[PDB]
Amino acid sequence: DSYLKHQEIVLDTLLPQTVSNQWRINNDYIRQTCTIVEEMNIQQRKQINDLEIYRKRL
Amino acid sequence: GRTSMKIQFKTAMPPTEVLLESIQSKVESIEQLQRKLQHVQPLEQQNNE
Repeated sequence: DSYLKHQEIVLDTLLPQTVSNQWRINNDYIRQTCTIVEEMNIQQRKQINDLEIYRKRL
Repeated sequence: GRTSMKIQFKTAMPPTEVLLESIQSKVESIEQLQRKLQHVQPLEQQNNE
């Protein structure tokens, strides 16, 4: 019965190690998403500016 | 054999029920722990995946 408790705890340690590295990968992705999403926002604003600018010139 | 069957199986039933009383509790202890491996494994794979 004691052996089975040593066997069990080992599995749940790996559950945490996987849990941490899985959340750690997603954590890095998050920053990337927010980096570019801003850059795309910057692009679209500039896009709309030209769109009306070119009209108001003509 | 009927003497043996009587003598032996009465001893067996006493040894069994004495063990069972002590060991059915420890079986449940050991068997409910086994079920924890089967869930500790199934989560392990989904996290690895």
